Amino acid sequence: RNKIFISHATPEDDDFTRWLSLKLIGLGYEVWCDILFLDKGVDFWSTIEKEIRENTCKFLIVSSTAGNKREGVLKELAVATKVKKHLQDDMFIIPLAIDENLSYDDINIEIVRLNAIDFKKSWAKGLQDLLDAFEKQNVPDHSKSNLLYQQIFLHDKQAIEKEETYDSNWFPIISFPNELRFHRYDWRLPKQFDVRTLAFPAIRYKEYLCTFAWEYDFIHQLPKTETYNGQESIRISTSDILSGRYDTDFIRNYECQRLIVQLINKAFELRMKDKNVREYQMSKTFAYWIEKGKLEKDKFEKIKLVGKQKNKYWHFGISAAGKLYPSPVLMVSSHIIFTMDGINLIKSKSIQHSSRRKQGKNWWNDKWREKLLAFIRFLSDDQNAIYLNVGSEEKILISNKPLKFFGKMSYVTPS
Amino acid sequence: MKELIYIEEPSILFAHGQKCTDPRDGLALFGPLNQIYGIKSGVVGTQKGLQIFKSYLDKIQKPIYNHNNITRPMFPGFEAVFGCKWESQNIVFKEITKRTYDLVTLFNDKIITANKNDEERVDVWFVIVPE
Amino acid sequence: KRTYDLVTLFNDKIITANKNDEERVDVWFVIVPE
Amino acid sequence: AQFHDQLKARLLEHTIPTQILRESTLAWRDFKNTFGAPIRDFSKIEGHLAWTISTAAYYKAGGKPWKLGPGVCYLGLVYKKIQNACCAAQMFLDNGDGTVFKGEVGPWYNPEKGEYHLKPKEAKALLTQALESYKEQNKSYPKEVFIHARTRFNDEEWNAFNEVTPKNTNLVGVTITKSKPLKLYKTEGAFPIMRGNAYIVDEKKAFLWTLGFVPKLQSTLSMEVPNPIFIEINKGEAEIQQVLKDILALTKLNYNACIYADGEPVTLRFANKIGEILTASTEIKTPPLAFKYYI
Amino acid sequence: AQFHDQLKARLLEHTIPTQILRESTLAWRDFKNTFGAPIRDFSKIEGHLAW
RNA sequence: AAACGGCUCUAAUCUAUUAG
DNA sequence: TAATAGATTAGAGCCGTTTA
Ligand SMILES: [Mg+2]
Repeated sequence: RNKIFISHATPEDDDFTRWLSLKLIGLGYEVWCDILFLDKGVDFWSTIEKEIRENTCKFLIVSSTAGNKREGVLKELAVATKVKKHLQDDMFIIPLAIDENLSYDDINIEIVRLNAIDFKKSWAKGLQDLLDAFEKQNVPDHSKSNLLYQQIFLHDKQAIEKEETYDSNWFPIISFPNELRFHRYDWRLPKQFDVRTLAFPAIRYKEYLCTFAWEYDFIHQLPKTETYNGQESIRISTSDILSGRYDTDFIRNYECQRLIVQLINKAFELRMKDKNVREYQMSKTFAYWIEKGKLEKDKFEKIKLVGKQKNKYWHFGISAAGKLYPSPVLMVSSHIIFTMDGINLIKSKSIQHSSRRKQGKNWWNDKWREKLLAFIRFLSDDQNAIYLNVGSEEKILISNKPLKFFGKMSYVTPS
Repeated sequence: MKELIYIEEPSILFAHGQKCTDPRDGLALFGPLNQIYGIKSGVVGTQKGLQIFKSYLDKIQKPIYNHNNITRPMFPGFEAVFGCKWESQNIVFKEITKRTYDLVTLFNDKIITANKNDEERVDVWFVIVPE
Repeated sequence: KRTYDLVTLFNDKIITANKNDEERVDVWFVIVPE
Repeated sequence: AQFHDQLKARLLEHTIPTQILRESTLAWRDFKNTFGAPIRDFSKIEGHLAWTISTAAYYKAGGKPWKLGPGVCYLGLVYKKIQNACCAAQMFLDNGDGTVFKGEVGPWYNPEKGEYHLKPKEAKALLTQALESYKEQNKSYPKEVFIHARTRFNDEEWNAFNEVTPKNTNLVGVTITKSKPLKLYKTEGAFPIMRGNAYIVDEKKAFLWTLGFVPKLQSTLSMEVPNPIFIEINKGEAEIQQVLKDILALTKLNYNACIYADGEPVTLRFANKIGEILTASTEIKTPPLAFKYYI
Repeated sequence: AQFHDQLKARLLEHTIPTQILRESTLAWRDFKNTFGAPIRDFSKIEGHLAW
């Protein structure tokens, strides 16, 4: 009795029936699709007789517009109803509607009452619905077929409508020094002096030294800057240029934002010297990574920032670059710095690349989030901020909490 | 907190007009759009390269499994998916027995002479480069 | 000259189809009118 | 280094679809690292490999594996460093619902060393070539010329585009940038941000997650944490919603591979591939302009 | 006169196997002589023509 | 070069400014 | 012409194969 019988429109509705038939045999169900199983020579209507009446477990109609008015499928359906009455099994017939050009009020009265399984615009989802119906009605290799069955179920996996929250990589600038100051060091500042070696961030622009620091701070390495008149310096409100309403022939808005970005980066580079953390070169910028043995159990706030891998040591490191396009913010980037024994860096870069790839092979979102957050919180001075020394009286605050995001669509995390 | 909007994942249509998202599932379910009757493979390489290509072409026909079939779909087999024959017994083989320029020239001139002079039509030339 | 351009029509049609079009053609059946 | 691209360029004159296969790819088990596992460990990806190769073959034999699901020409142009060579790919829909996914070849040359921008004459030539291709294919001029690139469009080349284009056509310029350091994590689970998320920074610029975790595969298209692609409508007038939808649609047609999706639109990637192939060897007049000869 | 030869020659550089068929060959019945039987009476050789 | 990614290295350009 | 930055851009290589 275990056999699923498929009736359909023979002349012009063969592709769907064929695909469904071989899909059903691939799932393990015995089928009697006529264009695939009707033997040649045999009396076709008597074989339909024997198949529907004797050993048919379930009867499927294909309810396209070609069907529901064709004599063969109508006869097949009527005898299916006869078998339904004899068997007294609920939903012995399972109509399948593929064509979208007929409505539920034009389906023939023989099967209109019973619910047709949706095949209008998704054959795979309709096939999964049919499989679920077969499981519900208990319609009757062990490793090959489950792949196809799970693929049928999984082909339509989408994101569920659930709220999801995310930690970003950016860290916002909480506050800025009120004044960006251009000191007039026409002759006090030596021309060939390197301002990047200055104790506090400052850059040479248009016969001026522009910085966030007081003009009297550059004394230890710039003795001649002493006794400099304060009226020569020109001060601009930082928020004025950040919002972009400041625009002056002396200095353009975009260029002034660029110099503030340079000041933020330079101040970060100076601060990380003080923050008890070693440094490493990328082709672009600096990376700040902590030594092994200088953290308790290599652990800060239940997050391990340095560890071991294949008789080598890895340290989590960060590289920060300030930007002001969306808002005054500082974008971090996470890297792994490899050393031979925890104290001595590995000189050659190729093994650095290989070890970084090997380490990040098994790291994923949660690991990266914990390491980045722990590193930023470790370099922090107070609870919710990190200090950048741009002046003896002015500082730059970078928030410990990244820019949090959230979304209406997400998924179930696989177990 | 800034809201992340959603752009719905687009669906690529397949044979019979059935649209799915993954290439793999749509191909293994409904098959490709147009029917080509087969692939008359041309192979330009050494005898060992031809043997390797033939063995891999035989292996393609039968199903081959990924280590995690849910994460990455299986390959049912070339005839099962694409509906066309790409057998390894119908291979047009061209044996090979400034260095980059002449190395390219070898395979090149082989292919041009095969495409011009030879009668055996080739759908796509599988240049099996040595190592 | 009429022969040259009449040949050119079918010719460049075939070359653009063999060059630009993705669908492969094994042999091009030039259905010449009468 | 230049085996594949130069080989394709040399066969480019007489159209011959070819697929290059390394011996270490087809039979990766035999050739080992001489001290252990094979050099290219393909054990976990074998069937996937057998997927892509087959798909590639099926594409190079004249078969169409999949389509997209009007009036918009997607023109992705990529600049090659040699002088600079702008090579483009175009994608649109015909009247029979088919997706015409040719290139836009006949590379246009900027003599400047680092100016990744088309000169007015070459910009006009590129746009009129793409528009003529669309006109001969769809019998009518496109309603929208979605020109996207990896560079920002300058003013003179945009003016050239806007003067060569005809009326009733609104062409929009998009810039797609990879490796922008917006690593957006997930605090709750151990899995990354799932693909499809878009972060609308401004009305014209946004961060699209064309790659990441996918629910349908229970895994991620990208290892570690996904890198979003920055999508900026620097030139032209269009909605960021529709532009991101278009980019996500274009991230599906990588016929060169059998993968769920790639992180960048396939138009840009294919234009880059054909441009590299063109610049590999000498100049070719009226090249084939079809991807089976390049990818 | 020289359509076939020129057409086959111009495709030699980009090798494209081509077959030229006339409309009076594939469908010979449609073209009469305005007076009766078609110009190219292929009735006795239709099978051979197909061959 | 089956492929897609993450990372690494390197170069160039455009700006603004300063020394040639 | 050199330099010091920041923003774009571009190439090449190199490793892993996407937590069950
Ligand atoms: Mg490929």
